[PDB]
Amino acid sequence: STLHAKLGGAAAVAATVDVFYKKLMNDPDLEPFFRGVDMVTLIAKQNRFLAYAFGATTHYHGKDIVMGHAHLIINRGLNLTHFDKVAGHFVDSLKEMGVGQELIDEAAGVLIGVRPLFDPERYKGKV
Ligand code: HEM
Repeated sequence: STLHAKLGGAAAVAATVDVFYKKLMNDPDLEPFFRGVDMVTLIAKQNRFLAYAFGATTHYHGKDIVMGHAHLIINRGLNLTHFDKVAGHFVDSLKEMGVGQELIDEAAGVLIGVRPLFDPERYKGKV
């Protein structure tokens, strides 16, 4: 079924995005990566992140994740600890919204699958 049906309805989708967004902005270890990023881009990012975790995207693959984040890994020290914190905030958001365990596991499997793309050892020319 649709993404919004899985997650409790359209209202719940936007609520989940807000929970997840606020967790990132309120985490002192992650907020600096969002400095200077306009809010429309950020809200769109969170929506696509959520859609991707549940296989609701169609034109977004690992290579797109790398091309979208490579500058942070190379020029801003983005690393696996940051990835694991973002991923933890995401599943915490799902739990806080009353999302069940089967959907949590599915999202976790996706996130674990793309974690290796945030390994800085895979990139050259870093700070
Ligand atoms: C599963 C891992 C991730 C996925 C699927 C994902 C998804 C996305 C998407 C879809 C965008 C496009 C935003 C847009 O143009 O509207 C984006 C950009 C961005 N992501 Fe992620 N993200 C992930 C991990 C992370 C992590 C760990 C961070 C650390 C803070 C992060 C920070 C950012 C930033 C700062 C941008 C904007 C870059 C810019 O526009 O200059 N992302 N991400």
